[PDB]
Amino acid sequence: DLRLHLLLNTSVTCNDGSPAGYYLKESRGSRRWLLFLEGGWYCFNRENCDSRYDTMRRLMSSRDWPRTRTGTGILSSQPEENPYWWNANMVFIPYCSSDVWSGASSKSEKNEYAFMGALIIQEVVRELLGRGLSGAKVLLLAGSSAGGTGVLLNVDRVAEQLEKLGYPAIQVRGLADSGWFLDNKQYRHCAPTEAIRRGIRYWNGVVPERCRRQFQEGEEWNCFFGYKVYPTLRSPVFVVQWLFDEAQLTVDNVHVQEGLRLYIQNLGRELRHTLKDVPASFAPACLSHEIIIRSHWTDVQVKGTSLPRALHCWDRSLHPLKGCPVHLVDSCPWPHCNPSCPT
Ligand SMILES: O=C(/C=C/C=C/c1ccc2c(c1)OCO2)N1CCCCC1
Ligand SMILES: *[C@@H]1O[C@H](CO)[C@@H](O)[C@H](O)[C@H]1NC(C)=O
Repeated sequence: DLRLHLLLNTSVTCNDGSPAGYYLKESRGSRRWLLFLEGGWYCFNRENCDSRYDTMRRLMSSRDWPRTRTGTGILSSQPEENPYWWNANMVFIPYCSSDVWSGASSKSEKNEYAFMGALIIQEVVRELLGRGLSGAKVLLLAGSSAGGTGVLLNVDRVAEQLEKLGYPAIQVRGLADSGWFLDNKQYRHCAPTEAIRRGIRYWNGVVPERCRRQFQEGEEWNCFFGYKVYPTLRSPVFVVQWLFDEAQLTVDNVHVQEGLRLYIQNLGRELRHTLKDVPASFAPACLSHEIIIRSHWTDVQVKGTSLPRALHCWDRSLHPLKGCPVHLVDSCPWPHCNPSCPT
């Protein structure tokens, strides 16, 4: 089990002003650290954040969090369930800021809610340095769904923070799961581009510096889209993305005749195209919302290679490799054309 620690700097808060936190299981002797960002959509104005507070309060507040959680999938400490990093130090960071991990704004007389996702990540890293992270060789910042987009937004800032604090030997890397979205046309027609544009203003959202300098003021929403922000990043990032992701289809208003068949096939081709120049990637031809912290994450294969194997080959590459591939993108054009897709 992973044990809850609420942040000692109680000014770094969840949406409602309660302290943010992290769950930790230490592994003495290991110099690998895995920090995982939870997902769960977002909210972008007073009215829709008020609704989220009524029926999704654990995503806005720490008041009801449990004292422990069980690590599963890539967060499991059992080699049978996690062939990749079962002996690592494990950290689960709850998503309680509703801002795709981008915010830097406190609750005040002008702000009903605090949006502090970017500061939560920084404060967790700072407090872990005194709990063993100072001795790390690799820090892998991972995350699923909104947490996967959060990895893309924050991995280079973690690297810069550790350099400025005097720890240049820790190698910072990212693993973005299910957070690589397209700003495409909907099948029928608040779209993500508009909702994110409003969210950035409401959250005081921040984006990576090189991407910000390309797109400039008013256009920072572009940096929330993986294919646009990825080429600006300096840290190594492994991208996991279903070709027919259910959250992508939801925002596209897809819930089969010729028009819809062509729409779905074109979506898969577009996603494949955006990954052509991403050297470390795993993209199966499945319709799914399943994520890498699920217990059976080992079961899916692309071209005969599982995700835990691909991640191990990635580790070796950062020391091509015979029989140890890292670029695994399906080419078949319809969901479940890969027989290993989740049931
Ligand atoms: O958190 C999510 C999905 C969140 C999607 C977040 C998101 C959607 C569109 C975007 C974006 C981020 O930036 C670029 O455009 N879940 C979906 C399925 C599993 C439950 C959680
Ligand atoms: C607490 O966090 C806030 C926001 O990141 C920061 O301004 C302040 O310096 C922090 N204080 C300490 C003692 O870490």
